[PDB]
Amino acid sequence: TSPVIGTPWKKLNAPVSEEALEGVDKYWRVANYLSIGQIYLRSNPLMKEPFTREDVKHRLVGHWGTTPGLNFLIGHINRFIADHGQNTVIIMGPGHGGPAGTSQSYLDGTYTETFPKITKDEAGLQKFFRQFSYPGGIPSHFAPETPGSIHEGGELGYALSHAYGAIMDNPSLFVPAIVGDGEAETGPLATGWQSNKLVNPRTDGIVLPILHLNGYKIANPTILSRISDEELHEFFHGMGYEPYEFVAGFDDEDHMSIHRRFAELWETIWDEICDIKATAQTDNVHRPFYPMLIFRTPKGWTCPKYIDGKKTEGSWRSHQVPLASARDTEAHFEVLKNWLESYKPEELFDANGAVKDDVLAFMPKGELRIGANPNANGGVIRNDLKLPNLEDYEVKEVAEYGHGWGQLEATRTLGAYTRDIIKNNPRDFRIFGPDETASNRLQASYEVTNKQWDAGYISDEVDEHMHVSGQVVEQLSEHQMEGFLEAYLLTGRHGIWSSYESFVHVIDSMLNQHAKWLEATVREIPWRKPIASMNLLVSSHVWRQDHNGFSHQDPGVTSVLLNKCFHNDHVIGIYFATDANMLLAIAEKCYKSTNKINAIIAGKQPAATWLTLDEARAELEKGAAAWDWASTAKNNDEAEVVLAAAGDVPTQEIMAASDKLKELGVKFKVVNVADLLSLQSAKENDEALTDEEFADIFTADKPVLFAYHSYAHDVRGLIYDRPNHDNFNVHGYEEEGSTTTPYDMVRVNRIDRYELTAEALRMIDADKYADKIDELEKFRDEAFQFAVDNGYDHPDYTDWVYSGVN
Amino acid sequence: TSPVIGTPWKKLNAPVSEEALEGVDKYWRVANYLSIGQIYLRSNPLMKEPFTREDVKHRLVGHWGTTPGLNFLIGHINRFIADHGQNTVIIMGPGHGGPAGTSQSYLDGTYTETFPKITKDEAGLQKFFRQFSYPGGIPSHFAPETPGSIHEGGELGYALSHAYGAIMDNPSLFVPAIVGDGEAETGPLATGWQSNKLVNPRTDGIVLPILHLNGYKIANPTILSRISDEELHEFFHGMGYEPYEFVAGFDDEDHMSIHRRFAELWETIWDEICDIKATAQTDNVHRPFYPMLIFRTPKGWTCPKYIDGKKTEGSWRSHQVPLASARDTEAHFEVLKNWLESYKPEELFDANGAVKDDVLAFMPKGELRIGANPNANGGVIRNDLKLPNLEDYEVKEVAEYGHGWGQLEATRTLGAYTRDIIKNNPRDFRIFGPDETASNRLQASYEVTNKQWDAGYISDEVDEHMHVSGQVVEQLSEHQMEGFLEAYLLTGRHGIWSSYESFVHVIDSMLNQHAKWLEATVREIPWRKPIASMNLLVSSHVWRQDHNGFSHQDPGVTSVLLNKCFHNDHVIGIYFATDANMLLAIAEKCYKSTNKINAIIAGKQPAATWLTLDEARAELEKGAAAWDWASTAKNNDEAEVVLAAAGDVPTQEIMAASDKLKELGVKFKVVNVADLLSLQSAKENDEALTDEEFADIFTADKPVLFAYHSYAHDVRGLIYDRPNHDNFNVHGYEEEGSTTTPYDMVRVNRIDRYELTAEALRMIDADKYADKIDELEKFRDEAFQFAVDNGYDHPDYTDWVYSGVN
Ligand SMILES: Cc1ncc(C[n+]2csc(CCOP(=O)(O)OP(=O)(O)O)c2C)c(N)n1
Ligand SMILES: Cc1ncc(C[n+]2csc(CCOP(=O)(O)OP(=O)(O)O)c2C)c(N)n1
Ligand SMILES: [Ca+2]
Ligand SMILES: [Ca+2]
Repeated sequence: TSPVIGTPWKKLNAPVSEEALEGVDKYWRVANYLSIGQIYLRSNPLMKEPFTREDVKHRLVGHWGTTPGLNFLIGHINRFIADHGQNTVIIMGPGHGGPAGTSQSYLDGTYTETFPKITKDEAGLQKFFRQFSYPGGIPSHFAPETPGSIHEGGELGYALSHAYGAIMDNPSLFVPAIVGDGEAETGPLATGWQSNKLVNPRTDGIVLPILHLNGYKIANPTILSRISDEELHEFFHGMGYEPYEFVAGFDDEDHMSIHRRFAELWETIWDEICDIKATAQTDNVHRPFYPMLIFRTPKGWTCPKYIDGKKTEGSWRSHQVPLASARDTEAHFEVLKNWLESYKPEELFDANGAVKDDVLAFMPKGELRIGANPNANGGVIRNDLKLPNLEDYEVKEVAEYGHGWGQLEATRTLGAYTRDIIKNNPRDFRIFGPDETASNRLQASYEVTNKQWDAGYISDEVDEHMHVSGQVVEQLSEHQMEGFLEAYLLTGRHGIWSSYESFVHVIDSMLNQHAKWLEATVREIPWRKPIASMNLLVSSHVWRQDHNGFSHQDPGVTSVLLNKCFHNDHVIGIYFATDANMLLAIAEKCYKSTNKINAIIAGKQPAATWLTLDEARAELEKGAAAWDWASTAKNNDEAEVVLAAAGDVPTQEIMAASDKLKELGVKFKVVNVADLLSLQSAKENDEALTDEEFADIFTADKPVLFAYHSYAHDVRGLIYDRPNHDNFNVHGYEEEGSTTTPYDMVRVNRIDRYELTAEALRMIDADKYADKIDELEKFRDEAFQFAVDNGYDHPDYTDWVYSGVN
Repeated sequence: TSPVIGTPWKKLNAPVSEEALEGVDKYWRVANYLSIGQIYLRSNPLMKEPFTREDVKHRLVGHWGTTPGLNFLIGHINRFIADHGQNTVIIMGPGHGGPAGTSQSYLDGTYTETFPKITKDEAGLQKFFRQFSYPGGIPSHFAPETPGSIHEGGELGYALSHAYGAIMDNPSLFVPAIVGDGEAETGPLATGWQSNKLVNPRTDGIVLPILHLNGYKIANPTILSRISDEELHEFFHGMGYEPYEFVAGFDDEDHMSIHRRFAELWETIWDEICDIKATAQTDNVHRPFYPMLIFRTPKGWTCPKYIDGKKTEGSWRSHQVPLASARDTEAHFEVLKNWLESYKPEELFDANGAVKDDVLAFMPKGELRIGANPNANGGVIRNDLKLPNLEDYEVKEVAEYGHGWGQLEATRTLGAYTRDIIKNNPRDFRIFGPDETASNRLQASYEVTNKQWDAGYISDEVDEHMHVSGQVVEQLSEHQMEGFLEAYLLTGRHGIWSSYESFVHVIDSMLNQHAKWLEATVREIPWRKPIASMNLLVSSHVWRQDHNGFSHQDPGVTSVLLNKCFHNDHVIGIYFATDANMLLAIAEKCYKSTNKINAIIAGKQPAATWLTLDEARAELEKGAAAWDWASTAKNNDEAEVVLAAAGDVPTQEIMAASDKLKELGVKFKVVNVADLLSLQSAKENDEALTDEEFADIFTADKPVLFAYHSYAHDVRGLIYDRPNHDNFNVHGYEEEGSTTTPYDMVRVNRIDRYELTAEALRMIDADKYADKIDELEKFRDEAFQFAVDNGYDHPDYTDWVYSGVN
C-alpha cells in the first residue's frame, strides 16, 4: 500500500519567515534563468565574456509562456514542503512547461543524482542547457525522463483525473494539481472537477487544484479568464470547491510583496486543508468544500513587455518563445541578453557555476523532495499482489462433461476471482468502471467492498452497495475511469477497469499516452521502476450488441493497440478470452504483469466452456494452440482445412462449423488464438510464435479459415510475412448489424456457423460440395426468416451443443 | 403487523367546507354540554321543566378545566378524519379530561355499540350522565373502559412516549398527541420530545404533538405559558419541531371565526405532514422538522368568566369544577343552569333526546372512528409470534457432561433466540433498551437488524449497527423505553426491553400504571382484546454488581410487582432464570403470553448450566421443583434439611453448599424455584402450588434453608399461610455490598456457600457440628482476606465445579 511519508496535514502556527521568502524569490529567479538557458543557449551558460549570438541554439524549441508561473508555484510549494514535512506530488497540467520541471529537479539535486554527467557546476550547466529539446538530449515536456513527473501533460485534460487517482487510498498524500486555463476548456478536464464527489478525506489524500489562469492558450484568450469573476467563483463553488484567488504581476508591485502575499494565502489554504483532514478523523460522512486556487498572473510573466511593438508579457505571444530568433539579429540578441541579465545571475551562481547555498537553503531534503518522492516513482512502492489460488475458480465441468459444456457467463468467474484479490489486497487494488461494473458482471466484489460515493445518500431502497469509502469507483466518464486508474498504478497500486467494447474508443488517446509513457520507460529510463499493468476488461462486445444495435458495434480497440507494438517493448497485451478458464489464465497473467496495457476481451453472455484451466494455461503460454481433441485430422498432411478462431463468439461458430464438417466426413484441424500478438512477425516480436511453431499450428500449405473477433484487417496486417499467409481467409466484423438476434449478428458479418461451414467446403473443393454449399446458404436465409417470424433464433442455432459434450 | 387503514397522508386540495365547520361548532357545543351533564347531573339531562337542584349530583367529581379545549380539538380532529380518511389514534395526555373521551365515543356511536344500555335517546342520556364517576358507573379518567383510549393519562408525562411507540412500524398511523402544559413540566414528558430523533418518516407513522397551553395546572400557572413566545418557539425548534401557534378565546371573536381560523391552520400543518411523508418515500435519510401545535386557549374555556367574584375561565380555578356546589344554593344552581343553556341544547337534541343528524353529519364512519380504530383496541390486530424451535438454542452440554457444567452467559442464549424471533417476525417485534442491549448481551440481534437512529451519522468507526430504520431502539431513558414498548404492545405488536435491575425502579410507577390498565381490562373489559405481554429482561443484577458497587445494588423490582398480584388477575409473571435452559423456557412462555407484565431476572455473568430444556420446562410448569438428581435424601422423611434457591447466584451458592453437606454425610433435599408466584397462597392464586404440592416439595416439617435473589421479606410475606412456613429460613439481599469481588457480595449478605453450609448445620444440629461450623466461619474471613491480599477470589470459590459434572 502507500507509504505514510513525512508529518502530514500539519499547520505552521507561525508566519512564513522572511528568510524563506528570500529563498523563494531567488528560486524563482534562478529557475527562470535556467528555464531560459535550456530554451535559448547551447553554450556559455553564465554569459562569460564574450557572450555572443554563437551561444544561441540554432533552433528554438520549447515553451516560455506557462514556465515563469510554474516556477513561481514550484518555488512556493518547495518552501511549503520543507516547512511542513508534507508528502507532496505535483501534477504539472501544462506539461509543455518542461523547463520548470527539469529546473526543479536540477535545483533540488535529484537531477545530478539521476543523471551523473549533468553536474552542479559550469560545465554541467552547459550540458544542462544544451540537452533540452535537442538532438540526443531530453524532451520538451515534463516527460517520464524527469525526476518528479507522473504526468507528461502533452495531451491536455487529464491533470485532475490523475491528481485524484494519485490520492486514492493515499491518506498522507497532498497533490497540488496545476491546471492550464486552456486545458480547463477540454472535455476530460471539465468533468475532472467533479472527482471530489468520489474521494473521501479520511481514507484518501487531498488534491488542491490550481487554475493557472494566465489568460491565454496558444493564440487565443481563455474562456475562464474572460468571464466575470463572479461567474468564475460561482462555477467552482458549484463543483464543491471553496475558491481562493491570487492576482499578481499586472502592476508594479515589487516581487517581495508578491511572495509575502502568496505565502500568506498559501498558508490560509493549507490551514483549511488541515482542518478538513482533522475533521475527517471524526466525521467523514459529510463532504467538505475543498479549497482551490485561482492563480491569475500574466502569461510569460517577467519576459520583456514588448518585443517589436507587440505585447508579449500577458499575451498568447509569449506561449512558445517570446523572442523568436535571438541568433539572427543583433537587436534580438540584445533583448535576450538583457532578459537573461534581469534575473541577475551574478547573485545566483558562484565562481564555479554552482547555484549558491542561500538560493536553495529553504528547499526540502530527502524523500520529501519533488523528484525523490516515491509516489512520483511508484514502481518503488509497488509489491506483487497476494493472489488467490486460481484453481478455486476453475470451471471444473469441462473435465466432468466434455469440452463445450454449459452456459456460463465467463466474466462472472473473473468477478469472483477479483473479489478475492480485493479481499486479500486491501487498499491496494481498485475497480473502476463507467457505471458498468454490475452490467459487465463484476459485482461479486460488492460482497467484500463498496462503491465509493461521497455525494448525497437518500435511501436504502436505491443506495445499495455504496459507502463513503470503498474499492470500486464509478462515474459515467471513460476519461475519469482510465485516468483514475492510470494514476493509481503510477503511484504503486493495482487494479482493473471494465468497459463496453465500443466505448473504449472514447479513451484511445489516453491509452496512447499511457503507452508512450511505458514505451519511453522500458526503452530508456531504468531508474523508473516497473508499475503494475493497466488492465482493461473489454466486455459486452460487438457480437452480443444486437440489443443496442449498429452504432454500438465497434470492436476497433484492437487496431489501436496494435500500433503500440514495436521494438520489443512488450507494453501491450491483447487477449481473447475463449471461455471462463481462459479468462482466469489471462487475468492471472495480467495481474502479475508490470509495465503493460492489457486488453482482455471477454464475453459476458452465456457461452460454452471449451478448455480446462490446465489447457488454458498451455494455450496462453504460446499464445495460440491446436485443439487436437477437436481436430479430425491427425497431423498436418491429412488436414484439408484449418479452422482457426480468436474470441468466444468466433470460437462458438467455428466449433459449430467443425461439427457440421465432421458430419460430412471432412478432415480438418481446429486452432484457437488467445493472444493476438503471438501471430506478429517473429522478427518484429521475440515473444511471438517462431515461424516453425507457426507452421506447425497453422500448416505449411493448407487453407486456413480464420474467424476473428474484430476487423479482419488487424489479422491480415499482422501475418503479412508468416508462412502460408496467402492461404488465410480471415472473417471478422465487417460493419454490419442492427438491433437483432445473436444469430443475425454473426450472419450479416459472414461469420455464422453455416457460412463458415460453406466457406470451408469452397476452400476444400467448391465443386464436389456444391449441393451441400447451396443447402447451407439456403438455411442461412431460413434461420433469418425464423427470427423475423417468431422473435428468437432458430432451434438449430440456439440448442446446439458440441458433440464432445457427454 | 399493523394494518394499513384508510387513505393515509392525503392533502385536501380545497378549503374546509363551511358546512363541516358548522358541524364542528355543534360538536363542540354538544360535547361541552355532555361533558357538563356527566359532571353535574344525576337526572333530567335535557333540563325539562322542572329542572331543579334535585337533578344535581350530590358529589361533584371530575375535571372541567382541560375539557372544553379537548372537545374543541377532538371536534376538529373528527372533521379532519372524515375529510381525509386518515388512520388516527388520539393520545389524551390530560387524561383527567375523561368527559371529552366519553362524550366523543357517545357522539361517534361507538359507546352505544359497546355499552348497549346507554342508548341514544333521553333515557340513555340520563344513564350516560349519572354513570360518570359515580358508584357502580365508569371512571373519571380516559380509562381502558372507554372506546378509543390507549392511555389513561392519570399519572402524567407518558403521552409522547406512548404516541411515538404507537407509530413505530405503523407507517399509515397518524397520532395527534395532546400534551398538558403542566404535564410538559414532568421528567418523562420533557425527554419525550426527543423521540423524533428515533423514528423514521418512511417506516413509521407521524406524531403531531399538541401542547394544550391553557396556562394552568391544578393551582399554579405553567412554566411554558409564562416564558416568552420567542423562548417557547426556540425550545420546540431546538428539539426538531417546526412549531405553529394557535391562540383563541381571550377576546370576543365569534366562535365561527375561531373554527375557520383553526381549520385553516390544521390543514396547513397537515399539508406539511403530507409533504414529509411524500418526501420520505424517496429520501428518509434526512430528518425533517416535524410540525407541532401550540394550542393556547383559556383554561375552562366557555365556563362562566367569574363565579363569586373570582376569575374562573382562564384560571386554575376551573381545573376541577368551576362551580363547586350547584346543589346547595339557589344562586349556584342558577349559574349551572345558565351555563348549561349557553350551549343551547334545544338546537342540539331532538324531541326524543337523540343528538340531531346535522350535529354529527361531518363525523367519520366505520373503522376510521376514534373509538373504532383497531390501533386503539390493539388486541384485535395482534397475532401470535412465529417462534423458532426452542431446541435449536438449548444448551445440550448438561446432558453430555452433567448438571452444573460450563461457564455460559445465560442472556446470550436469549439473545440468539430473540434474534431469530426478530428475523421471523419482521415489523412485529422490537427490542428496546436504555443503552444496555449489548451490555445485557442481547446484541446477536444486530446480525438481523439495526438500532434505529435518526439523528446525525458521522463515521463507520463509531456508528456500527445503526440505521435510520431497524427493530432495536436505544435512548438513555427507562421512561422512553418502557413507554415506547407499552404502546407498541397496545397497538398489537410484540417485544422486549432489558434493563439493569436497580434501574427498573426508575419506571416502577409506569409498571404500576400498565398493571392497572391490565387489571381493569381482564376484570371487566371483555371487548378489549388481549395484547402481547410487557416483557422485561432484568439483568446485571445485585449479586454481580460488585463493580458498580453499593448504590447500584437494588433488587427491589420483585416487591413492587408482588403488589399487583390479586384476585386471580394473573397479570404479573416473576421468573428467576436458573440458567440458560430455564431462560429459554421462561422466554418462550413470556413470548406466548398475553395481558401480562413479565419480569425475567437473568444473569449475564458466566455461570453453570443446571437443567436440560426438558427439565426446565417441567420445573417451569409447576413453578418450583425438587431436584432429585441433587438431593441425597431419597424421600421427605429422611431429609434433614431442604436447600431451596430462587435465582442463578442463590442456586450456585446452594449447589456449592450441598456438595459440602454431602461430603459431611448429610441427608438433604434440593429445591429450585423458577416462578415466584407459585409460592403464593393457594387460596389467593389458583395457578400457585396447592398446599399438598407445596408440602411435597418443601416438606411438612423439615427446616428449609432458602437462598433468595431479592429481599427475604418478599418470600416471608408470600408463604405466610403455607405449610411448614415457620421452618423457612430465608436469606436474601440485605443491603450490604460495596465495589468488591463476587464472593464478597454473597458473603456480606449471608448467602455465600460457606455461610449457607453453616446455617444448614445449625438447623440440623448446631451442637454436633459445632467444630465444623466454627471451621466454615473462619474460612469465610480467610477467603475475604485472600481477595484483599491478591485481588481476586479464593480458588476454592472460583474453581468450584459441581460434583455432578463429569
Ligand atoms: C488535447 C490537446 N489539444 C491541443 C493541444 C495543443 N496545445 C498545447 S499548449 C496549448 C495551450 C495550452 O493552454 P493552457 O492550458 O492555457 O497552457 P499554458 O498557458 O499554461 O501554457 C495547446 C492548445 C494540446 N496540448 N492538447
Ligand atoms: C405525575 C403526576 N403528578 C401529579 C398529578 C396531579 N395532577 C392532575 S391534573 C394535574 C394538572 C395537570 O395539568 P395540565 O397538564 O396542565 O392539565 P390540564 O390543564 O389540561 O387540565 C396534576 C398536577 C398527576 N396527574 N400526575
Ligand atoms: Ca493558459
Ligand atoms: Ca394545563
